[PDB]
Amino acid sequence: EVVYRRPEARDGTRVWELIRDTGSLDLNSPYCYMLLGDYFNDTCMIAEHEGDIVGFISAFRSPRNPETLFVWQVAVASSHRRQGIAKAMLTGLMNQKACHGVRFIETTVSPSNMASRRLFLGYAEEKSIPSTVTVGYGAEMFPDGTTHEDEPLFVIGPFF
Amino acid sequence: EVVYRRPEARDGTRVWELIRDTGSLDLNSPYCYMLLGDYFNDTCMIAEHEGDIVGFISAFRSPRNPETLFVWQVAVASSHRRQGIAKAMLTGLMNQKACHGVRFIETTVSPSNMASRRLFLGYAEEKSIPSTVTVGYGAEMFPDGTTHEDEPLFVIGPFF
Ligand SMILES: CC(C)(COP(=O)(O)OP(=O)(O)OC[C@H]1O[C@@H](n2cnc3c(N)ncnc32)[C@H](O)[C@@H]1OP(=O)(O)O)[C@@H](O)C(=O)NCCC(=O)NCCS
Ligand SMILES: CC(C)(COP(=O)(O)OP(=O)(O)OC[C@H]1O[C@@H](n2cnc3c(N)ncnc32)[C@H](O)[C@@H]1OP(=O)(O)O)[C@@H](O)C(=O)NCCC(=O)NCCS
Repeated sequence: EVVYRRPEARDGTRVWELIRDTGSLDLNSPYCYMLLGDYFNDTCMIAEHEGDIVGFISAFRSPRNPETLFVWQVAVASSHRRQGIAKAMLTGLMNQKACHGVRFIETTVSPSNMASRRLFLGYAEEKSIPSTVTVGYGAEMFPDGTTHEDEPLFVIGPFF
Repeated sequence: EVVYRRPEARDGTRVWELIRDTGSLDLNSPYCYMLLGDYFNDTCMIAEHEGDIVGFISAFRSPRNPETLFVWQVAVASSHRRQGIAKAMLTGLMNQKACHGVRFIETTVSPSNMASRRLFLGYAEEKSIPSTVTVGYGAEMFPDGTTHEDEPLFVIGPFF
């Protein structure tokens, strides 16, 4: 019943609205999500249920180090959380030919974001892949006026 | 007196504030600009004057077609406009080894954005490089609630 597909530029508004409706502090412009759909969609995925976008994942292969897949946004609509949708987006993304050759997954996860931590660490555990945590982007790096949590870096791999 | 350098993740807040202060509808998250500084900085540039960020350009090499450099954001602080700063950012970006092998520059420019149109078309004219305009992202693609201009696609090249 949930379908997993690539986003397209035409999806940018509905992906933006999905992320907007999470309340995320890390919402990008609509234009950004349009561009992802046209230029990065080999490393992104949408989950849709009965026509509604219910999930999104965006990643890029690092320009300098293309064996690194950096996952920079994952979102599932609240009404559809804790049903395995993010896990299926992540697992599906990695199973495609576009991710052949990825040896590390890297992402940031705030200390309070248990859901995301378990998404990534559960994927690593499933595959018996090591994980480490380093400094990422501390709270103090963010603009004054808008409190943000620390964003430590999760490095998952090597996967081969 | 203006210095042209790569952004770093530590610059993300000041780049965000620069773009915020333009009033652009296409402002991304602070986190986005942090990521650009760590992962895309071979295809970005900052202009700084007496320690203040006064300009920014962000681009990526298209994953599917790395001979295409897509320029997705250019901003100069109002007080420093029409002094050649964007032209120097763009020209400097293309002169680096990181852009060796770029054969096309692609970007979107609204019909009313003469400044940006002249930035790009003036760069093409300087180099006697052809340019074409196609459909890009129309106004109707953007979220209801926030009126956006059409974003036609400019394709500049081949440069070789
Ligand atoms: C993170 C998020 C995408 C997870 O989506 P989801 O579809 O609900 O996740 P899943 O159901 O696939 O679960 C993934 C794992 O996390 C666990 N999990 C999920 N939500 C959890 C919660 N609230 N508490 C504890 N564990 C949780 C699951 O048990 C599963 O673990 P497993 O791999 O050991 O089985 C979702 O909570 C979300 O959108 N959060 C807001 C946006 C966000 O913070 N994104 C990440 C930063 S960009
Ligand atoms: C577009 C922008 C970056 C240009 O920066 P800038 O440093 O003022 O531009 P420059 O001084 O380098 O000028 C570039 C060219 O545009 C012309 N130009 C600049 N501003 C102009 C204006 N307001 N009207 C007409 N021509 C203008 C220049 O004469 C020059 O032309 P040339 O190449 O034929 O000599 C700036 O106007 C800006 O930040 N705009 C708001 C953000 C934006 O719209 N960005 C683009 C979309 S992401």
